[PDB]
Amino acid sequence: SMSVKKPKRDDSKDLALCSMILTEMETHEDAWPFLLPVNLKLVPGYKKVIKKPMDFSTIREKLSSGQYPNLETFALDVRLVFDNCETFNEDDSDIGRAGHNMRKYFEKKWTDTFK
Ligand SMILES: CNC(=O)c1scc2c1OCCO2
Repeated sequence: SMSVKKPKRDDSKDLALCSMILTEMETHEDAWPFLLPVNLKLVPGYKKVIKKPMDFSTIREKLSSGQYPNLETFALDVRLVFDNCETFNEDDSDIGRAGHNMRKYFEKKWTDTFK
C-alpha cells in the first residue's frame, strides 16, 4: 500500500529474455502453423469464431515496439495463440498436436527463466 512495498525485483532483463524465448519458439519445427496471421479471407469460419487472432510475428512486432507493459502481458498473448489453436482445431490433427507441443515447450521455458 502507500509507502509499503515488497523488495524490488530486477526487471531490467525481462525484455531481452522474452525475446530469446520467442526466438526459440519461432525456430521450433512445429512452429509453422503459428508463424503468420491465419488468413482471414482464405479460411472460412476463422474471423467470426476467433475474436482475438494472435501469432508469433504479431507478438514479435508488439515486443519490438514496446507494446507489452510487462512480463505477464507477453505470456498472455503467447497463451492466446494456443488457446485459439485449440478452439479451431481438432486435437487429433497435425495443427492440433502442434499447438499442444508448442504450449508445453513454452511453459517450460517460462518456468525455467522466471519462476
Ligand atoms: C494456428 N493455425 C490455425 O489454427 C490454422 S487454421 C487454418 C490454417 C491454420 O494455420 C496455417 C494453415 O492454415
